[PDB]
Amino acid sequence: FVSQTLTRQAEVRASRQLAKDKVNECVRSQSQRFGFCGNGTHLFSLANAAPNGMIFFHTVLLPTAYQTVTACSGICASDGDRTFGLVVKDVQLTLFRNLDDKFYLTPRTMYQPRAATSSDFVQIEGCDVLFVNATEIDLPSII
Amino acid sequence: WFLLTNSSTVVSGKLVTRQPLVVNCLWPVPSFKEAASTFCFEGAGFDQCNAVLNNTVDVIRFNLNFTADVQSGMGATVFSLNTTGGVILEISCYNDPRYCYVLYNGTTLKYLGTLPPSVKEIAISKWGHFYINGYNFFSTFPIDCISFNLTTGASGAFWTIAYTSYTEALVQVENTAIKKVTYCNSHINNIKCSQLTANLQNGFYPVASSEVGLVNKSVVLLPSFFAHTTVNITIDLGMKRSGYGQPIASPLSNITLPMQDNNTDVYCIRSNQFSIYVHSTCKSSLWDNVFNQDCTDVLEATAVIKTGTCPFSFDKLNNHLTFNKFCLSLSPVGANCKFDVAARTRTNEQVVRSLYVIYEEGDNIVGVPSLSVLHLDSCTDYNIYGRTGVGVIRQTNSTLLSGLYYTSLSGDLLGFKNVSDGVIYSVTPCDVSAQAAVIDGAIVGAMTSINSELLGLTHWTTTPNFYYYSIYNYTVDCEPIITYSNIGVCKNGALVFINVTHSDGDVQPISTGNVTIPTNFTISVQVEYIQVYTTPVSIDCARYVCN
Amino acid sequence: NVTHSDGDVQPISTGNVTIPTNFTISVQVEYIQVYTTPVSIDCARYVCNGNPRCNKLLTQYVSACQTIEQALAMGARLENMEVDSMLFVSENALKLASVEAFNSTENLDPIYKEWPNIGGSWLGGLKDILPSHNSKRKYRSAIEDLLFDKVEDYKRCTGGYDIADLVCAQYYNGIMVLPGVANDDKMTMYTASLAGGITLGALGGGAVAIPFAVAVQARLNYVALQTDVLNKNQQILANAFNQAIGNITQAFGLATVAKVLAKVQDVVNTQGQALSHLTVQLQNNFQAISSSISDIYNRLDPPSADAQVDRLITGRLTALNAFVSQTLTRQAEVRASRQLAKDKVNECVRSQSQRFGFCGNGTHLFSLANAAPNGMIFFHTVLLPTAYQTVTACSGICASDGDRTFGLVVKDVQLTLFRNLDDKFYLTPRTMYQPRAATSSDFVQIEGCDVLFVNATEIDLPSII
Amino acid sequence: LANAFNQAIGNITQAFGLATVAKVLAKVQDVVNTQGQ
Amino acid sequence: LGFKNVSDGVIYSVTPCDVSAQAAVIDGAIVGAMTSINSELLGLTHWTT
Amino acid sequence: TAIKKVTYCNSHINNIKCSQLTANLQNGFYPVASSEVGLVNKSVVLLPS
Amino acid sequence: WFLLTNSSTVVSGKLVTRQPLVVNCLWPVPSFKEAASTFCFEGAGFDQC
Ligand SMILES: *[C@@H]1O[C@H](CO)[C@@H](O[C@@H]2O[C@H](CO)[C@@H](O[C@@H]3O[C@H](CO)[C@@H](O)[C@H](O)[C@@H]3O)[C@H](O)[C@H]2NC(C)=O)[C@H](O)[C@H]1NC(C)=O
Ligand SMILES: *[C@@H]1O[C@H](CO)[C@@H](O[C@@H]2O[C@H](CO)[C@@H](O[C@@H]3O[C@H](CO)[C@@H](O)[C@H](O)[C@@H]3O)[C@H](O)[C@H]2NC(C)=O)[C@H](O)[C@H]1NC(C)=O
Ligand SMILES: *[C@@H]1O[C@H](CO)[C@@H](O[C@@H]2O[C@H](CO)[C@@H](O)[C@H](O)[C@H]2NC(C)=O)[C@H](O)[C@H]1NC(C)=O
Ligand SMILES: *[C@@H]1O[C@H](CO)[C@@H](O[C@@H]2O[C@H](CO)[C@@H](O)[C@H](O)[C@H]2NC(C)=O)[C@H](O)[C@H]1NC(C)=O
Ligand SMILES: *[C@@H]1O[C@H](CO)[C@@H](O[C@@H]2O[C@H](CO)[C@@H](O)[C@H](O)[C@H]2NC(C)=O)[C@H](O)[C@H]1NC(C)=O
Ligand SMILES: *[C@@H]1O[C@H](CO)[C@@H](O[C@@H]2O[C@H](CO)[C@@H](O)[C@H](O)[C@H]2NC(C)=O)[C@H](O)[C@H]1NC(C)=O
Ligand SMILES: *[C@@H]1O[C@H](CO)[C@@H](O[C@@H]2O[C@H](CO)[C@@H](O)[C@H](O)[C@H]2NC(C)=O)[C@H](O)[C@H]1NC(C)=O
Ligand SMILES: *[C@@H]1O[C@H](CO)[C@@H](O[C@@H]2O[C@H](CO)[C@@H](O)[C@H](O)[C@H]2NC(C)=O)[C@H](O)[C@H]1NC(C)=O
Ligand SMILES: *[C@@H]1O[C@H](CO)[C@@H](O[C@@H]2O[C@H](CO)[C@@H](O)[C@H](O)[C@H]2NC(C)=O)[C@H](O)[C@H]1NC(C)=O
Ligand SMILES: *[C@@H]1O[C@H](CO)[C@@H](O[C@@H]2O[C@H](CO)[C@@H](O)[C@H](O)[C@H]2NC(C)=O)[C@H](O)[C@H]1NC(C)=O
Ligand SMILES: *[C@@H]1O[C@H](CO)[C@@H](O[C@@H]2O[C@H](CO)[C@@H](O)[C@H](O)[C@H]2NC(C)=O)[C@H](O)[C@H]1NC(C)=O
Ligand SMILES: *[C@@H]1O[C@H](CO)[C@@H](O[C@@H]2O[C@H](CO)[C@@H](O)[C@H](O)[C@H]2NC(C)=O)[C@H](O)[C@H]1NC(C)=O
Ligand SMILES: *[C@@H]1O[C@H](CO)[C@@H](O[C@@H]2O[C@H](CO)[C@@H](O)[C@H](O)[C@H]2NC(C)=O)[C@H](O)[C@H]1NC(C)=O
Ligand SMILES: *[C@@H]1O[C@H](CO)[C@@H](O)[C@H](O)[C@H]1NC(C)=O
Ligand SMILES: *[C@@H]1O[C@H](CO)[C@@H](O)[C@H](O)[C@H]1NC(C)=O
Ligand SMILES: *[C@@H]1O[C@H](CO)[C@@H](O)[C@H](O)[C@H]1NC(C)=O
Ligand SMILES: *[C@@H]1O[C@H](CO)[C@@H](O)[C@H](O)[C@H]1NC(C)=O
Ligand SMILES: *[C@@H]1O[C@H](CO)[C@@H](O)[C@H](O)[C@H]1NC(C)=O
Ligand SMILES: *[C@@H]1O[C@H](CO)[C@@H](O)[C@H](O)[C@H]1NC(C)=O
Ligand SMILES: *[C@@H]1O[C@H](CO)[C@@H](O)[C@H](O)[C@H]1NC(C)=O
Ligand SMILES: *[C@@H]1O[C@H](CO)[C@@H](O)[C@H](O)[C@H]1NC(C)=O
Ligand SMILES: *[C@@H]1O[C@H](CO)[C@@H](O)[C@H](O)[C@H]1NC(C)=O
Ligand SMILES: *[C@@H]1O[C@H](CO)[C@@H](O)[C@H](O)[C@H]1NC(C)=O
Ligand SMILES: *[C@@H]1O[C@H](CO)[C@@H](O)[C@H](O)[C@H]1NC(C)=O
Ligand SMILES: *[C@@H]1O[C@H](CO)[C@@H](O)[C@H](O)[C@H]1NC(C)=O
Ligand SMILES: *[C@@H]1O[C@H](CO)[C@@H](O)[C@H](O)[C@H]1NC(C)=O
Repeated sequence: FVSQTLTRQAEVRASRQLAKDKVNECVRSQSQRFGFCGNGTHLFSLANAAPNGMIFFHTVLLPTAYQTVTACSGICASDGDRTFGLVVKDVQLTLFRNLDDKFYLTPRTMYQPRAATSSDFVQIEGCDVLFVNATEIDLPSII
Repeated sequence: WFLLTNSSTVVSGKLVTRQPLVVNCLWPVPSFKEAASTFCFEGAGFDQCNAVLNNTVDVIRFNLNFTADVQSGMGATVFSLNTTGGVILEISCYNDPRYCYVLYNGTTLKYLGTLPPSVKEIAISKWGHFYINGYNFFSTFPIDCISFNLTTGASGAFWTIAYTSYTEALVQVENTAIKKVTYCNSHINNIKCSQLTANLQNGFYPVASSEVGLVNKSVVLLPSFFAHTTVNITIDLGMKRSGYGQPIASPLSNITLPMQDNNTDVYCIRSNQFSIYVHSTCKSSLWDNVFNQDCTDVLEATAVIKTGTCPFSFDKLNNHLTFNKFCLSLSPVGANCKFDVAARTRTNEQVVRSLYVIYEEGDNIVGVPSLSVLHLDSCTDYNIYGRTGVGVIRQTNSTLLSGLYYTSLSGDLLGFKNVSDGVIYSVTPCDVSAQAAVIDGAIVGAMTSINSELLGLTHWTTTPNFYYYSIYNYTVDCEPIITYSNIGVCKNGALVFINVTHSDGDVQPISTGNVTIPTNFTISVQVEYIQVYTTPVSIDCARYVCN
Repeated sequence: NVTHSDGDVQPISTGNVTIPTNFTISVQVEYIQVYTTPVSIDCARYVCNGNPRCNKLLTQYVSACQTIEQALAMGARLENMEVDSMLFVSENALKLASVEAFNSTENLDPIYKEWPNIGGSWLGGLKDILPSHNSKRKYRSAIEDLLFDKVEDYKRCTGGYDIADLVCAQYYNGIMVLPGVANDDKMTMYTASLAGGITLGALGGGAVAIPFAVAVQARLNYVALQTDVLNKNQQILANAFNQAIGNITQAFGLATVAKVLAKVQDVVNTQGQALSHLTVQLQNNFQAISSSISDIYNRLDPPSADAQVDRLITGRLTALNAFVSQTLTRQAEVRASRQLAKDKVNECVRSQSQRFGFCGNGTHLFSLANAAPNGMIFFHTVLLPTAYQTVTACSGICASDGDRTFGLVVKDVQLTLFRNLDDKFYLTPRTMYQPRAATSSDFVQIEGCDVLFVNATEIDLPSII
Repeated sequence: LANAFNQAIGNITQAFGLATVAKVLAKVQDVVNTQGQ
Repeated sequence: LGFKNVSDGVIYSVTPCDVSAQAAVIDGAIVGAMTSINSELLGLTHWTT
Repeated sequence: TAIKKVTYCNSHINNIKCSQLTANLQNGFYPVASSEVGLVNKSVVLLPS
Repeated sequence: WFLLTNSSTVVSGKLVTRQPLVVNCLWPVPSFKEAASTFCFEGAGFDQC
């Protein structure tokens, strides 16, 4: 009896650590661990008591449809005889060009676009083959 | 109604038990009627029935409030019992509270006690056991017929008499009372009894694919010379009466073995085959030990031999038990075990003598009932080179050069060789395990290895690793209720196979061409349980071990 | 001795510091168990081998069989649900997830017309990880075939065509091994889909692919923003990868490979022995004249035969209870390792983790996975530095305008500020030497200056304020 | 989002009195049964 | 646990004369105990419920 | 093979020490019997005859 | 050559067993020869090896 009891206590100790991590990362904070707080994009968690433990209610965002945009890997710009590239400073954002030919940035988790500005770009020495050529019309808003 | 027990009583809980809950006949008694009749177990009349099942009755139940209103037409006598010796016993209450006694000729044999003011049930089994409120308070000799004449008279109370038989059932008890009875009489009810559950949850349950009983016997033994001996053991029983009149079997009873080597004291099998019989002779005597009278009345006795300390029974020596040596003796010198020789009478069986056995396990000598009879392609009770069991024996086209027989890791026989031509036979079980698919309290199908009808299921289909029997009309696109792995079973018994969940896919960190960004959102709530703590138990070691 | 290393890079921006610069590829391999192989036991048949008389005695122990069967059935049910909720596929990813798909051009998006196929450079390694049609069984990778080669039907058990083998012999004793093939097939599709999705351009519809090298470059930008766009360092990483997989495939057919092989065979050996141990106990005559119930009933009359069978019944129920306890203990063990396997897929394969040291030893770039007996194999591809670049760091900049003095500090705590040979200010991430010129939006203006700050001059000011 | 949430909880509460609910109920009763036995 | 008197139907209960108890030991001495029986034990005379 | 310390099992606290094979108990809770018995009346109940 | 047993026969598997597998002498017999001799266990001739 004692051996079986001690074995189960070790088992539960491990599941307690998991319950504790779930409270601290899903309920008391906003976790950056993909897939941890349920299947989907985590929004918030609530909890209830249960016999010998607890119940977690993971509220997640579920997409029903996707928006297509035309993305750019970077922008190729020039001033006089000097050519250089501009790339997005924040690697988590997608750069795309709107119907107004203006540059926008959007996070990949939700279609929440904002106009791009100069502080969002990093200037580097060259341009890749997938870069889009900038014109005088765009330059004042991106440099 | 109460459960019948020989010892302690269950206050609450579910138990599978053998109880007289089958009703052959129910005889209700009106408020002002005399329940007077004569009942016999071995062929009841069944004329007063409220469905009637015509069979032998095991128990008669009197379900009435034996208050101070219940009177008998026989006066003091409540019951009159006709037992197997032609003997009449009476159960009677007197007012010198009503005190019940067991009587024979007019004198009292036992005092049972007074009747409690709270008696709701009396059951009399044919083996003489009397149950009051479920408890076996007293017993008599086996009963053939019970006479009774019971009435509540002017009280205007009603009651019933039930004629019942024993069966296995799952019974739910609460406060020492029956609340629910489920009979173990169907394919679904057998699962309920096995699971101690009157209401099964949806799922799969292990069952036997079939039952067996009544088979041919198959015997395979290595060839030898036919050399058969009949061994006639004669037992002369000495019977005398004791002061109470019951029989006593004398220690002076004699055992005579067949004669061997002039002397008789000892006898040995010196043949290849043999059969042993016991011939019973009875003589009676007075008290001077003069066994010159015939046995009659009660001093009638049959000589029988019991097992005693031997790893075999005397009566089974006529099967196909084998030995290298086997001797009987009337003197314990070299004996390996002994048999108990007894005088069996109408009731009591008592030991008079011991018979000593000397033996060595082996195969030179075989007992016989009067061989190599093998029954193929059918279920048989076999004895093959000393290995016994039940199964189906088939001829195979395999070849194994070495050995006589082959067994499994569990010790079971898997096959054997015919020494006359090298043919290999395989041996398989007549019945196998199967998984019954149970949905909403019914069997809708089953998983089996044998292509044979089971559990009342007649329709079937063949899948890659099993046969599936069902209620579904087999010669589906339905939702499964119960599932394991990729196998699901639908409400209508249909079997379906289950794929793996599909999704659109993960959004990748691509910013190079056309890309899709999740846009239109809703809410999904997922629920999970995690165990945090156990319920600790503190044990007092000394008290647990030493109460 | 104990392994030596150079040491961890610290968040120091105060003097001379070293930033990892010249990188190659290292591939680490690990095995995690996901599921056990469940066994369903027929209690009555195991204890009472089809004997109607033993079966009656056994009803006195009806609660013992109920507990044994319920415990095993519930364990298997819970495990089944846990696995079904873990494994899934994407139809488009699964279309791309094959060697033949990767070696073709037809599934590639037109803007990549300058690339011959998907992952051409990386194919020399991927070919042994991705599923192939020209393989054993169906749709498995070269490595999976090696693992499974190194390490079921019941219809045939009632045929009577030959003498039964070990599996049918166990079946006859009430021991059924539940199908695990489906879990093997599901795992193969699961891991293949995860790999295929790396190169899947969009989730709208259409197995439209991007190059593997393009997908890899995206992962490099998560490690550190890449500025040397004119430095085609990708061929080097691809070559190192292909060689690493070559050595791993050869090793299976490298300390990490030895560890995987040891763990995988221990899992199969444990399950085998645990169940064979159950069968040997049926030869045990628990102080009885025989271990065979049928032999007892053919030798003794019921008054004595039942006494002998009763000894076997209690002995066998005890052995059977021991089996169940061991089985349940292992299922709990595996449940814990399943959570780890699930976390590894979600954080190493399906996303870019920020947990240091989680996805192998080194700087994580990407992970691939394969199926294995009772679990899966993870291939952790990490960046391994061979040399470091020294820079002279500044803790901050001390600036002045007229009589007002103030400090400028770097807004992003993960970057090192250093001064170049041109006396210009640059910022670089500490994980890779990938410097960019500093600008005004990268600094925070604070009230004072520390003693470790560098004094700015009129030449720098226009670029940092 | 609020409406979708309210409906989801409605279905969960009803289910207790949804594969995730079935899993919770199975695990919770297994814990109490194991300790009892 | 109990029995019936066959003469009148009265039920009797049977309990242990002694039960397990938890002694509270601090710095080598018993300072109290947890018990189901309202009776002095271990030399302890004061109590609360 | 020499005696260094003897604790007698002659008190409520010393009985715990003997049971625990410990001459110096750590703070905590210990299972004990609430009482001892000895010297009692005999009670016999049998069915009438 | 076969393994010698008193009971059941092993179909497959590895076993540690005591068997007459040590060869003191091997006497081959030609296609047309009579293997006629007298053999004693307690001191064999061993002339045809
Ligand atoms: C209370 O205990 C007694 C003895 O321990 C049990 O007595 C036995 O009862 C069974 C079933 O009624 C009798 O079975 C019958 O055996 C004959 C063979 O002689 C067979 O031909 C019949 O078909 C039937 O199977 C058995 O003879 C009897 N033995 C006795 C009188 O000692 C009694 O069953 C137990 N009752 C309860 C409710 O627990
Ligand atoms: C088959 O079973 C028989 C009996 O169960 C075994 O018989 C025994 O065989 C052994 C080894 O050949 C004999 O050992 C010898 O014992 C003498 C002592 O008397 C000793 O001096 C010799 O050096 C040697 O150890 C033993 O006497 C013999 N006993 C008999 C004949 O019953 C037989 O070994 C088993 N054979 C196989 C293949 O399983
Ligand atoms: C997101 O949801 C909105 C609302 O349903 C969609 O907008 C509608 O789209 C249909 C079909 O083209 C039009 O007929 C309606 O007039 C639109 N409504 C409004 C208010 O604009 C939108 O298309 C969805 N977006 C995606 C990517 O699925
Ligand atoms: C059952 O008992 C009653 C007595 O309580 C029997 O009825 C009596 O029978 C005798 C003989 O014929 C008559 O002299 C009495 O006058 C009857 N008494 C009454 C009240 O009528 C009855 O016969 C018995 N039944 C059976 C089947 O024996
Ligand atoms: C073992 O094999 C032998 C040899 O084939 C079987 O003997 C034959 O049985 C057939 C069918 O009755 C007879 O017609 C032959 O004459 C028998 N041959 C001889 C030489 O007797 C034998 O029956 C098989 N043993 C069992 C138990 O089936
Ligand atoms: C994780 O959640 C996603 C939803 O975000 C599930 O994906 C959906 O699955 C259903 C099939 O049951 C499809 O009809 C939907 O079109 C899918 N939607 C999306 C956006 O993929 C996914 O199946 C869940 N994971 C598991 C293991 O069940
Ligand atoms: C991205 O998707 C759009 C579709 O919305 C593509 O646009 C079409 O391109 C073809 C070129 O053959 C034109 O003939 C069509 O008129 C375009 N418009 C529409 C509304 O379909 C676009 O080419 C795709 N581009 C990239 C880089 O992925
Ligand atoms: C983790 O990986 C690092 C490589 O990044 C290992 O460090 C190398 O170890 C070898 C000795 O086997 C040295 O010769 C190299 O110079 C080390 N390189 C660096 C950059 O430190 C490290 O040993 C690995 N960790 C463990 C536990 O083995
Ligand atoms: C950082 O390292 C450089 C070496 O690359 C040091 O530069 C040398 O400093 C000494 C000062 O005694 C000069 O004499 C040398 O000429 C310098 N140049 C070279 C190429 O060695 C520098 O001093 C170190 N500084 C800090 C703050 O760590
Ligand atoms: C990728 O496809 C090419 C063909 O386009 C394969 O190369 C051919 O391999 C066959 C042998 O099976 C040779 O007979 C041909 O001559 C080769 N052709 C060329 C152009 O090299 C190549 O092996 C495939 N690679 C993989 C990993 O499948
Ligand atoms: C195992 O890795 C080694 C590198 O450490 C591989 O050897 C290299 O092979 C390439 C050709 O593909 C040569 O150009 C290099 O010069 C070799 N380097 C060394 C140090 O030998 C080796 O081929 C790999 N093993 C397998 C099976 O691919
Ligand atoms: C990173 O690797 C490059 C290439 O090997 C190194 O650059 C070479 O360094 C040697 C030694 O000073 C010079 O002789 C070569 O001419 C350099 N090659 C080129 C193309 O510049 C570089 O020094 C390494 N950097 C570090 C920090 O180890
Ligand atoms: C379970 O969820 C469904 C939605 O999937 C709920 O049904 C909706 O109920 C609202 C009213 O509150 C209606 O306006 C919607 O049209 C319904 N939708 C569908 C598809 O039927 C359902 O009420 C929820 N169950 C519970 C108990 O709340
Ligand atoms: C940008 O301009 C150059 C000429 O300087 C041209 O070769 C290149 O193709 C242009 N890029 C794009 C995307 O059109
Ligand atoms: C008792 O039964 C016997 C039959 O065995 C019968 O001859 C006898 O008359 C019966 N006696 C009574 C009082 O019923
Ligand atoms: C009953 O007892 C009397 C005593 O007077 C005796 O004469 C008679 O024979 C006995 N009856 C039986 C059946 O033994
Ligand atoms: C005996 O064997 C025959 C086949 O020859 C079969 O038809 C019959 O049913 C069997 N009888 C029994 C009782 O098993
Ligand atoms: C045993 O008795 C029977 C019946 O009287 C007889 O047929 C048989 O021959 C006897 N056996 C011997 C050996 O006398
Ligand atoms: C048995 O034989 C003895 C003589 O040895 C004899 O006195 C006795 O009466 C016999 N017993 C029986 C029951 O025949
Ligand atoms: C016993 O057998 C012997 C021969 O061994 C014979 O001479 C003698 O007459 C026999 N005696 C009896 C009484 O059988
Ligand atoms: C035995 O017969 C079966 C047909 O039922 C056949 O498939 C199998 O190959 C045969 N085996 C041998 C050894 O002849
Ligand atoms: C099963 O389907 C066949 C084909 O339509 C039909 O003839 C048969 O009667 C059906 N059986 C039952 C039980 O419905
Ligand atoms: C998916 O399952 C459905 C039946 O539910 C079946 O029609 C279809 O062929 C299956 N597809 C796969 C991927 O096996
Ligand atoms: C490391 O091990 C080597 C031998 O492999 C030995 O020469 C050296 O002294 C050891 N150094 C340490 C740290 O013990
Ligand atoms: C910055 O200038 C001050 C004088 O205003 C001087 O004391 C200080 O040492 C200078 N800092 C550095 C790094 O030279
Ligand atoms: C016997 O019972 C009486 C109560 O009637 C009680 O006072 C007395 O102490 C008991 N004696 C013993 C030795 O238990």
